[PDB]
Amino acid sequence: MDDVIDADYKPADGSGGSGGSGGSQDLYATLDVPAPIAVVGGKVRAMTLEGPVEVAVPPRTQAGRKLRLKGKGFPGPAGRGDLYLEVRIT
Repeated sequence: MDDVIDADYKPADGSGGSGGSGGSQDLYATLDVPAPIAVVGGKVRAMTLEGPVEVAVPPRTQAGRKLRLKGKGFPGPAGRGDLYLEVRIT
C-alpha cells in the first residue's frame, strides 16, 4: 500500500560512511517545502545528522503529507535506514 508517497534525496555536501553501527537507522525530521515548490514538485534542502540534503518533492504536494526516504536514512554497509520527513507547506 502507498502509505507515504515514494520520495528520494541527494547529500548536498553531506558526509556518510560504512555505518550499520545502529544508533537510529530511521530518523524523524520536519520538512520546510515552499508552496510553489510543493505544487511543481522540485527539491528543498532538509537538515539532517549527515548534513544538508536536497529532497525531491512530489508534483502537487499538500501540507500534512508524510515522506519516508527508504534506504536513505542512517548509513549501513548492505543497505541504509529510512528518513521520515513530515511535509509542511511554507
